[PDB]
Amino acid sequence: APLFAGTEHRAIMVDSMLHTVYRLSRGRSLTKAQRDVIEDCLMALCRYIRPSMLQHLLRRLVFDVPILNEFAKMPLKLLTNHYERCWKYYCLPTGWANFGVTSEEELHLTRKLFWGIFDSLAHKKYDQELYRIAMPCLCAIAGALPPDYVDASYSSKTEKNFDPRPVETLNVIIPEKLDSFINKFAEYTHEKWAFDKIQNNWSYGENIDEELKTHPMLRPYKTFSEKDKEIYRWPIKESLKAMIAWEWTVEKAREGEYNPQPPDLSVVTLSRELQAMAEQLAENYHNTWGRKKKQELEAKGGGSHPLLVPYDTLTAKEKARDREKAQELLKFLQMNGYAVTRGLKDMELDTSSIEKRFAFGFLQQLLRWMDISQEFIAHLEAVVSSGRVEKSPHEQEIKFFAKILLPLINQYFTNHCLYFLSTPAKVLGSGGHASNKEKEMITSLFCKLAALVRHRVSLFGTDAPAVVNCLHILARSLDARTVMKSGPEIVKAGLRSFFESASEDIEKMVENLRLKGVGQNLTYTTVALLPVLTTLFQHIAQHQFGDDVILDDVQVSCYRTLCSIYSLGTTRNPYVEKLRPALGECLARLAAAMPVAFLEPELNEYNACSVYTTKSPRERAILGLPNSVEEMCPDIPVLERLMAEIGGLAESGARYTEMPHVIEITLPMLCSYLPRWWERGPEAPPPALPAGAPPPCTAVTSDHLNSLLGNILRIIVNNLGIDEASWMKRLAVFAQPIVSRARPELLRSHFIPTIGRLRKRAGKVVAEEEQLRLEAKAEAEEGELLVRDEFSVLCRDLYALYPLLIRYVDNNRAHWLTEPNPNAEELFRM
Amino acid sequence: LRFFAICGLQEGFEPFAINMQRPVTTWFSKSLPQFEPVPLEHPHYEVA
Repeated sequence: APLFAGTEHRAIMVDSMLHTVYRLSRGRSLTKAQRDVIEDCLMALCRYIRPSMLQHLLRRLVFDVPILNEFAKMPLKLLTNHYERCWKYYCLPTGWANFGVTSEEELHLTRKLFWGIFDSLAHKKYDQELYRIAMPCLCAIAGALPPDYVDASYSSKTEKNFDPRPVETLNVIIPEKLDSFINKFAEYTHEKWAFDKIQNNWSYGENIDEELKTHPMLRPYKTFSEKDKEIYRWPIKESLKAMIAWEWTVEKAREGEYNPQPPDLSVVTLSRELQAMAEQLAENYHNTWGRKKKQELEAKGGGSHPLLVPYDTLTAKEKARDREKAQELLKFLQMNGYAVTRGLKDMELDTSSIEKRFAFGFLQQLLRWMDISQEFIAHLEAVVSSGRVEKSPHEQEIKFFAKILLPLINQYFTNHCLYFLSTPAKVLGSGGHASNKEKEMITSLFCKLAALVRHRVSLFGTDAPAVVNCLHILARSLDARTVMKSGPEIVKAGLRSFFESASEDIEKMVENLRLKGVGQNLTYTTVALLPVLTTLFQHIAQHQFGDDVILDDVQVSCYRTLCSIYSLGTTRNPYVEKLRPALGECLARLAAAMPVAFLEPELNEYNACSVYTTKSPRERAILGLPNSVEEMCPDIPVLERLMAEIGGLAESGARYTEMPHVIEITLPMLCSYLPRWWERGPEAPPPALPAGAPPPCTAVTSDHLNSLLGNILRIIVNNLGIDEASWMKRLAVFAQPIVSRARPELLRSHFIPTIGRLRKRAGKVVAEEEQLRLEAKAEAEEGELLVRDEFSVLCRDLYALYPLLIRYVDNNRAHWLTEPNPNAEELFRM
Repeated sequence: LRFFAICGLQEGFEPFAINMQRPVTTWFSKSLPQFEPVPLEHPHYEVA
């Protein structure tokens, strides 16, 4: 098989070999071992043949696979491997290196394959192996398809062994005006054949011999015999007969219009509707040809014609073959005045290239399945509550949604994340950007899925992790800024309702924690809400969407969530002890994303994003908003008070047992609050200052960050050496961002003594380990365990403090090297 | 050099033209079309 790479010269032979091997695989009376051998051969060949040469095999599979019968298990694996290997050839606009770029027909076949498999699997009864095999194939095809690919031959008809059946053309009747056109088009087409004869230099000879280059029937239509006139008309008779059989209203308005004198046809160009008219007419001509070919197959007892496929499958050139004749007929109809009207069912997508984009249809189907999910989840909840039901009439729907859609959604939106976050101003992906409609549909999907899973984690059971992962992916792929700035009120209301429901659930959880509803809330908030809310806030903060997303009602919900989590500080219950880390992380992300300086309410009048500034004082009374921002909720101290308390505690040397709330909630909140408001407060790069910038709404300088870092280091030093401290790593990770603004004096003030203590401890442990060697083989084991424990705690302290030190060095190595520093030399020594 | 001391000097990299008594000569890609013999291995054109 490896030798087949680069065999483009013998392309026909290679294609025939692939077709023959596939037909052998789809063979009866074959042992299992024989079938396995054939399948292995096919996969090995396709693993090396160039992607362009597999177009015809893909064409065959587009017809065979959608059936999803037993013989579709291997084709599905073949397609999975093919698309996983050649995704670039189809996705990237440039294409794969040295292989080229996909063609429009290949992309059309890929879309048809995806939708056929999806539709069949939707109505297919659940089968473990079939699903386990089909899901990866769907993921691969979806990942290969470009998100914004628009199908040129898009149609809404979605109509349908291969079927060669044409319509009841000879059955239906024909108008006499259409018969007159039959005669006229006989004139035109006979003259065109004679014109091509002239191009070939064919004379009016005694016979049609091509070698003699003569025509025996080259006469003006009058002499051109009546019987031969009828024969030449017969194709036109059948064509117009099928036209009528389709209920295609033919309306004549104008009149129709040896030496060939064929009325030139190219003068007018078929419109869009006329173009598809003649495309489907060519397809029916091919269908009559296929009825004849099926008669031939019946006579032969078998066989398969190479072009025994539908028009859409047929590539352009073979399409073009019958396209010429069909369009010629339609075009002469138009000239002679027979303005036939079809009345399609596809104009509903007039223009709407956005609607034709692949991601558009995929998201529409996803939303519809979310609706179906709402129905069957309501039914399942009702039956669980009362009247046990085990038949589960939506069992197939449940299995499909939980075994296909969730892995699909997850993979698709993990891959095409950049496309959905790109904007016309800033394209941050390879190429292309999601339209506003797609951005809104993805938000609707996220909100609907969150609502579906709300207070229903148990119902999904083992698929709850999958639902949570899908929510994570969608949140990371959400374009909240665009959706909120310009989006339908329905989508905006969905997002606002998500935030409000999250705030309410958090409030109920916190009140319960301080002391089936209770358990349901606890297991839902701890498993789905808090992680998803944390991811959403992190995404908003990272993409700087806070100023545009978190406003008005969203701002109120964020206030409630934030200061409820904070108010959960006085409690000392073991559940609180266990849940503090996640709550602190959520608070840190929310403090990073919140566009209002909640710790500095005295300067809120300078904030342009504050609800007190946006909503007029006449407003904010319709809601429950207090009169002054200070009363939004007072439990949280101001920035000055928080800094003073943290400094005082660090100096006093309190331990984690005496400061559990601080270390796990307040410090992580501050390590995200200070970096965000430093850039927007004074002592920040003023590029936009000249436009009469109003005074900053915050007072954060580098002094705040330096003091906070010093206090964090003091706290870690005070808790150095303790037997159990898992919060050290979390605190270091949360503190990392604030180190970029550390001042030079921090080195000598804090870092030198800390690393000095660490080095001293390392020396002590090494000395003990040395004496352990002198000790014998019996007491050494206990001593070995002792020194093991000491080295473990030392390594914990090192892995807690060094990452902070590394960032400090990175931000000061240049200065240290430019100007020699004895303190830096001492740090190097340590 | 503006950042050689900061990164590269200690790692042991020498400036490219460190001990050259003359500036290093440079060539540039001139976009003036010129006639040249058809390459013997040109992928697309062959002269017999």
